[PDB]
Amino acid sequence: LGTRAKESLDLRAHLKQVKKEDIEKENREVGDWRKNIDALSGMEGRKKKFEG
Amino acid sequence: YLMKILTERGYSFVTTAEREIVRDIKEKLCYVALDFENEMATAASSSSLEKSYELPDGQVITIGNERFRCPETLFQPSFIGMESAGIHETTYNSIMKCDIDIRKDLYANNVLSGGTTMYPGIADRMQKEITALAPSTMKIKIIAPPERKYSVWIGGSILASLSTFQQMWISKQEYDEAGPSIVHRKCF
Repeated sequence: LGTRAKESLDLRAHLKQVKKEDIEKENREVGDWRKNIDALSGMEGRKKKFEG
Repeated sequence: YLMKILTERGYSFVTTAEREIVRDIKEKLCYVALDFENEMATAASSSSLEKSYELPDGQVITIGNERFRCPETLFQPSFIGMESAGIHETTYNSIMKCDIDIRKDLYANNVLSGGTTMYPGIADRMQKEITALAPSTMKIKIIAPPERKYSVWIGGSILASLSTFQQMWISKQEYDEAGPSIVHRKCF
């Protein structure tokens, strides 16, 4: 009984390792970028050129 | 139409020269009413609207409720017998023919131009009408720059001043090779 139980335990151990430890390879992607504001400072242009 | 409704007070303008005088009256006095029925009721009781104007020879005239009835024809073309709907409803129809995903942007960036859109109080009447027609969630904004009359020409100057546009002209040698029908071709 112990042998059969430990067989399944060891079999699932490696699967759990691969599933979980490999998550630590990267988890910062949740972090978003700046997305800064202007605060009425980027108003320094007239209606001179618009195509470029 | 203004020259035709002025006859209801006694002033008759017939000559093709007097059409210019009626045009001057229209430019200087007429305005678009925010709500038509209320203005018709007010002008028929008080006398706070009657503005006078001096003809090129004297004999001042007094315009009553002809002031906002002349430019009202824009929103009710049935006045001059035209069947179609006003400029407040042909814009909404023009929008609804567009695709379903660009209607919000068109609602938010409605632009006015041309001379006749210079009537005092039209940018509010048109917005009220479209807001009545349009769905309640969309925001309706009407761009009415102060330089409305020359808007087309200013845009023409900007377009002619572009470097990218410099090769779209219909060069004379091209016309010599294909005749006047070149304009419908690639050089639009």
